[PDB]
Amino acid sequence: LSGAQYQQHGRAL
Repeated sequence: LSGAQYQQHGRAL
């Protein structure tokens, strides 16, 4: 699995 693009927008983290 690859969960990227969700931790490069810093929408909350």
